[PDB]
Amino acid sequence: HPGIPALFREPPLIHDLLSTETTELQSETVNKCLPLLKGIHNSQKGPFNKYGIPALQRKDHLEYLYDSLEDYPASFVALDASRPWMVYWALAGLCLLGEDVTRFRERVISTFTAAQNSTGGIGGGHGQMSHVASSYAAVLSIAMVGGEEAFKLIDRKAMWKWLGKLKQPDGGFTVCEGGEEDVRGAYCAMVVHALLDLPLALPPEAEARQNGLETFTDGLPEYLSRCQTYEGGISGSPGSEAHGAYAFCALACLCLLGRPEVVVPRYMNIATLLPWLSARQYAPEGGFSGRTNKLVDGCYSHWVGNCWPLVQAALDGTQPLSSVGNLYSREGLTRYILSCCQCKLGGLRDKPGKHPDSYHTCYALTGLSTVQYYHYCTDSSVSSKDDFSSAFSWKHDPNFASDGQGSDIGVFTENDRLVPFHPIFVIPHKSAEDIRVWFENQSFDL
Amino acid sequence: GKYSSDPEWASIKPIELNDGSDFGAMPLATISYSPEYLEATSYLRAVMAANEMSERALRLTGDIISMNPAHYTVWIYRAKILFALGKDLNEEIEWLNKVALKHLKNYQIWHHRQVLMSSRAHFPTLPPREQDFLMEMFAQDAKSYHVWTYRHWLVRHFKLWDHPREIQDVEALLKADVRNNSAWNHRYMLRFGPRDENEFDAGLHNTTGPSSEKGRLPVVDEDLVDSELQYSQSRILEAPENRSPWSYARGVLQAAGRPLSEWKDFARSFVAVKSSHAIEWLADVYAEEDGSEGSAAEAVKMLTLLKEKYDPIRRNYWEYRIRQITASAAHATEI
Ligand SMILES: Cn1cncc1[C@@](N)(c1ccc(Cl)cc1)c1ccc2c(c1)c(-c1cccc(Cl)c1)cc(=O)n2C
Ligand SMILES: CC(C)=CCC/C(C)=C/CC/C(C)=C/COP(=O)(O)OP(=O)(O)O
Ligand SMILES: [K+]
Ligand SMILES: [Zn+2]
Repeated sequence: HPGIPALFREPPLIHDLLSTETTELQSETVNKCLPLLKGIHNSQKGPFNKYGIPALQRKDHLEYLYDSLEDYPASFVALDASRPWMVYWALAGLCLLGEDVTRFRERVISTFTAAQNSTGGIGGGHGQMSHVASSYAAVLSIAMVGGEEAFKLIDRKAMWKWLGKLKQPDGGFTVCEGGEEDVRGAYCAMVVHALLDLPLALPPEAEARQNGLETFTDGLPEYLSRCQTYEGGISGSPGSEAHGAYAFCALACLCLLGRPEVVVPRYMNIATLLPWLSARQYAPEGGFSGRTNKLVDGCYSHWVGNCWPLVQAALDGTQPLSSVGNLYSREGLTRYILSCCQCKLGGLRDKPGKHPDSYHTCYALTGLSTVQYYHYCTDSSVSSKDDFSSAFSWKHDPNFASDGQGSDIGVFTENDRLVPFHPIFVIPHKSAEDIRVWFENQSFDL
Repeated sequence: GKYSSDPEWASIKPIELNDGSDFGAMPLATISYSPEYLEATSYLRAVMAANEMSERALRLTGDIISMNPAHYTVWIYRAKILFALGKDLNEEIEWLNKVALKHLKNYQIWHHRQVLMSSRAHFPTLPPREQDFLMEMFAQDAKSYHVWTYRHWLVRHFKLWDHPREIQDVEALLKADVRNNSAWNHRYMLRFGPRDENEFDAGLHNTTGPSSEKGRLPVVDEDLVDSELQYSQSRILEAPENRSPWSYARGVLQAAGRPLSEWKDFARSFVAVKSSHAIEWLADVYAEEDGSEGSAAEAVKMLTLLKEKYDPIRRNYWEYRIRQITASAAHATEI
C-alpha cells in the first residue's frame, strides 16, 4: 500500500554488530510486526484506509468484551484477587466503543457489595482484605454505570478511615495494610479519594499523624519527586528503574494536586522527563515500550500515551475560555494499535504472538482514543470546591482524521472514533464529573 | 473435602463463599473455582475472622499459595502468623526460594521476602547466600523489575553500596548483555544514589532543591566520576547504539555538576553515523553549553539529521527542541 511510509516498513538504519539477548528479542519483535504494519498478513481484516491501515474491528471487540464479563473456568484462579479489575477493563472498553453500560448497574452493585469490607475499602472478593487497586477499579466501574443506587453502595467514612491507614511517613501509600508501597498505590488511593470527595484531613487517629503528617497529600509530591531517576523517567519506588507505567501514575497524581503547569515543573525535572518519554516510542513498530531497551507493548498506549496530555498541559498552561502540540507520533501509535494489536477473533493484545486479554484490550483502546482528541485543562471546573479543582477542569476537542502526510496526523478513520476518556481518571469525562458532583453534595457520614 | 474431614480442622467452621450469586442480579466476571480452592479459602476466611495464629493456619496459607500465589491477602496473613509464632525465618526463606523459582513473574513473593528480611532480630547481617540467590533469578530473567527492586532495598537495608559483590554482579550482567538497563540503573544507585540514613530514600540527590538541579551531589569524588565516565565510554564502544550507557553518562555528569561538553570529542568520533545518541549529545552541547555564534545553527543541523534519518519517529520532539533553540538564539540576537 502506497500510503505506508518507509519508516514503518523497514528496521532502523543504525545496527550494532554485537548481538545480545536484548537485540535478539528486539529483532524478533520487529520481524513479527513488519508484515502486519505492511498490511499483508493473512490474519488481518479490512477495509484498509488511505494510509494502509485496517479498520478498528468494533463488532469483534464488542463481542470479546461482553464475553469477558461472564464466567471463567477454574484455570483462571490466578485472577481471583483481581476480579474488580476485570469488571473495569470490560466496562471501559465497552464505553470507549460507544456502548451504554447503564444496564450493568444492578450486576455491578451485586459484584462489589460482597467485595466491600465493613472496616472500609474494597478487596478482590469476599474475604479478601481491601486493596487500593480493587477500590480504584470498583469506583471507576461504579462511575461508568452511574446511578444513585451504585453511588450509595460505598461506605464513604469507612473508606476514608481505611485509606488513612495506608498513608506512610515518607508521604506515599501502601496498596493494602501490610502490602507494598509504590506510586501505583499513591495514584489509586488519590483517585478514589478525589472521586468520592473524601476529607483532605487524615482521620484523627491515623498512624501517619505520629509522623507529622496531617492530610492525605502531605509529603506526597515530595515522595513522587524522589521517584524520578537519572534517566528522566519515574520509577515504582525510589531508586528503582524508570518505567512508563509509574510515570503515568506519578504525573496523574501530581495533576490531582494542582494545575499541571505549576505542580509538574516544581516536582519533576521536565528537561530529563521529556526526552525519556519521547524515547519510549520505536520505529518501525510505532508503539511504546515501558523502559529503556525493552519491548513495545499495546498497553503502554495508555500508560505512556496518556502521559503526553499531562506533560503538554504542563508546558502549555491552563487554557482560558498557543500549544506545543503533540510531541510524539500519533501516526506511529495508531499504526501499532490497529495494524499489530488487533486479534482476528476479537480483543486486543500486548504484541503479535500474544493472546488477547481484557487488560490489553482496555488499554490499547484507551490509547487509541487519546490520539483522537485534544485534551487540555481549563479555568472552568465542574467541582464546587478547590481541592482537585484543576483535575475537574479537563475538557476535550476532537482531533479529526487527517489527509495527506505530516508530522502530526490522524491516520485512523472517523469510523474508528472512540469516546473520549479523562486523562487522569481513565473514564469518560461525564462519568467522572457526575460521581464527583454527587458526592460533593452529600454530607460526610457520621 | 480435605479440610472438612481432618480432625485437625474440626474445631473451626468454614465460611462459605458469598459472591452475590443468590442476592439480586448475577455478579460479573465470576470464576468457577475448583472444589479444593473453594474449601481452602472457606477455611481461610474462618481463621482470619478469628484472627487465629496457629501452625494449622500457617499450613493452610502454604496450601492456598500453592494453588494461587497471586492471592495478596494470604501472603500478608502468612507473614502475621510467622512473626506471631516466632517461626524460624531462615527456614521460611528456604521455602520462599522454591516458590520464587517456580513463579518467576510473581511479585507478591518479593514483597514477602522484604517483610521477612527487614527483621533485624532474625537477619542482623546479609545472609551468606542471599546475593547468590538473586543471581539465580537474574540468570533466568536479567531484567526482572521486582527482583531488582528487592535488590535496591537490600543494598540500602544492609548498607551494601560499596560491597564488592554488588558491583561485581552488575558487571557480570553487563558483560552478558551490555544493553541491560536494569543493571545500569542499579549501578547508578551503588555509585551515585543518596545514602543518608536520616533522609527518606530517593533515586536522586538534591530533591529538596530546584528540579533542574535534581541529582546534584553535595560532595563530588572526582576520581570516581572519571572512572565511571571511562567505564561508560568503554561499554559504549562495544555497541554505540545502546542507549543505556549514554543515559548513565548524562546522569553521572549531572550528579558531578560537569557539562556535557566534556564528551564533545567522544561524541564527534561517532559522526557516517554510528550512534544516534552521539548526535543527540552534540545537539545539546551546541545548544545549551556553547555560547559562540553558529553553535545554535549546528544544534539545529543535528536535530534535523535525527528527525529526517536517525530517529524520525521522534520528529515532533526534535522539532520542539529546534523551536526552543531558535527562540533562544533570537533572544540572544535581540540583546
Ligand atoms: C508488566 N505488564 C505489562 N503488560 C501487562 C503486564 C502484567 N505483567 C502486569 C503485571 C503487574 C501489573 Cl500491576 C500490571 C501488569 C500483566 C500481564 C498479563 C495480565 C496482567 C498483567 C493482568 C493484570 C492483573 C492484575 C493487575 C493488572 Cl493491572 C493487570 C491481567 C491479565 O489478564 N493478564 C493477561
Ligand atoms: C494503576 C496500575 C495498576 C498501574 C500499574 C500498571 C503497570 C503495567 C505495572 C507494572 C510495571 C512494571 C513492574 C512492569 C514490569 O514487568 P515486565 O518486565 O513484564 O514488563 P516490561 O518489559 O514492559 O517492563
Ligand atoms: K493491582
Ligand atoms: Zn502490556
